[PDB]
Amino acid sequence: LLIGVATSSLALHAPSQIVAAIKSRADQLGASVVVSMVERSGVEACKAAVHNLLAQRVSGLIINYPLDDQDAIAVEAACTNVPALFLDVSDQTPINSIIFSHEDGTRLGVEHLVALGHQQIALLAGPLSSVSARLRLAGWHKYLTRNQIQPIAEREGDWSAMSGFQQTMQMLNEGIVPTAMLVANDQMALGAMRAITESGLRVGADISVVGYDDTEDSSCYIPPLTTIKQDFRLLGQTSVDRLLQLSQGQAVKGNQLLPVSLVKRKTTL
Amino acid sequence: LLIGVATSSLALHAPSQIVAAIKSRADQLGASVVVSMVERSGVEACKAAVHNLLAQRVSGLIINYPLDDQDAIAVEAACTNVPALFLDVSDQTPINSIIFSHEDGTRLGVEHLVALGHQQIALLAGPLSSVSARLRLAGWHKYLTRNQIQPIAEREGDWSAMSGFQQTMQMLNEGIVPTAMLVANDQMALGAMRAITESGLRVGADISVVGYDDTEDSSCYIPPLTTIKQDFRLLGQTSVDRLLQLSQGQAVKGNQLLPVSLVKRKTTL
Ligand SMILES: CC(C)S[C@@H]1O[C@H](CO)[C@H](O)[C@H](O)[C@H]1O
Ligand SMILES: CC(C)S[C@@H]1O[C@H](CO)[C@H](O)[C@H](O)[C@H]1O
Repeated sequence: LLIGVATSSLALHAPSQIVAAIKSRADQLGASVVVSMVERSGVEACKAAVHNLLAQRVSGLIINYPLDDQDAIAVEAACTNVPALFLDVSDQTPINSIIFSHEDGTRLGVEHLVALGHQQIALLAGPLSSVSARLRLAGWHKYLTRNQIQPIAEREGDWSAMSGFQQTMQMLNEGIVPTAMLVANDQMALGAMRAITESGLRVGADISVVGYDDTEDSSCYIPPLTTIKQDFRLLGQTSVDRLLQLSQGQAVKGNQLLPVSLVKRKTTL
Repeated sequence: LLIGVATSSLALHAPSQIVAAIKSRADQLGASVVVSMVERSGVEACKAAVHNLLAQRVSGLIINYPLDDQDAIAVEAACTNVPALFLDVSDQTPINSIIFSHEDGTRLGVEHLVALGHQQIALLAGPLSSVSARLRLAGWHKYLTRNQIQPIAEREGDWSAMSGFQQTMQMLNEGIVPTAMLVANDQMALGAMRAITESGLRVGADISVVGYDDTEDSSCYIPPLTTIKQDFRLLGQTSVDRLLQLSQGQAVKGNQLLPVSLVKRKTTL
């Protein structure tokens, strides 16, 4: 009944929604939630957060923070026996984890653009320090290669809208104009959509955009953003229930994958 | 040492940025931060959070949660002997508080639009359960009335983009068509800008928009959003500094007003 959440920056909209979805499940169950924010990137920042949560005697940890394989294991060891569930890891890491299907996410975005007839596709990845950014990049490569398509550009942002603006602007100023972009989050897609629009092009007709997350604002971007919905409500419910199953010792104990879906809006065409 | 933050929903961009700005400054000083999220709405929810935080034995409280005068006073009494700082209150309450100048935010928005020759001004307020949304509405009224202008419409959203979209579409479908709108946050302004655009009109030239907060995304809206910037970095730094001063026994004891500024971008003309 006291869950600690260690989270990547709350300035990013997906972690804030996840935190809210966690609380909201914990509220149903009578559980309290404490949140500690991880001080930029690395296993040492994440361990720091974990100790600060254990410093208030949480009975369970939800770690929503990107950890490379060995890092996740270092972090799991430091959770010293207190139930810990990881939310931003590869499904290959031998720890308790609930992740969204990157295979599906990436397949859907790729297959959607392929069905729409795009052949000039650019990739705007998240920062490759993030395991989840890398999984989505890898997935786009997998499905594009299956489709016998190579991206015409692939860039890397930092998940923020401005990084999406800068990367898309620099891609465009290089003379590289895809007819569609697969973007690794909705915040970066917002930025890319601004780059596109300010370059005198129409989002959708000239450069379609597929985002990732369906974070809350996305239905009201201009135009509303076609995207890979990851249900953070489901993530919150699921992880809280699982955490509590763990602290009562009769839980599933590796990875679970949650499904995702494609929300068709107005930025594809 | 250990800063407990009680915060309204982190799913809204401004409380997230404020929480990130708090951590930022506390990281500079060596302090830890834990965050309790406040459940739904009202003083009883906020009091629980404060008691969650007290039970973690935090050495200092930052309450970023909208509290009308008497609810604020009730919450402050609930803080026991632990230094508490309120960020979402009016400056009339005899508690420790650091708030942005709503007088200046509203004046700035109103004067900017009047200065631009606008006479048909619609107001999109935050939810009126929020003391700060009421303070902004009140300031808009004050400065419009000074200018002997009556708003041609006034509506209420819930701080989300979609509320901004729903309210502005409802407005325009009623045949109420302003030449400018003062919106109580950037998220709703995003929705308002979507509504205006999808109604066949040009944000800026047809219907100018002023948002509120300068939250991170807004430099990337389409077109980028003219807004009342509230420096959450500043808020973070000032509130952590003042909390640790108070922690000792040597700080300013009442309200501090932080300045705000008008950031002119592309949504006014
Ligand atoms: C549970 C995560 C893989 S979701 C991941 O979180 C990131 C922050 O690390 C960014 O917010 C991305 O937009 C989001 O998809
Ligand atoms: C310090 C706060 C009054 S800023 C306030 O927070 C609100 C949520 O309570 C919304 O996020 C608004 O956009 C923001 O201006």
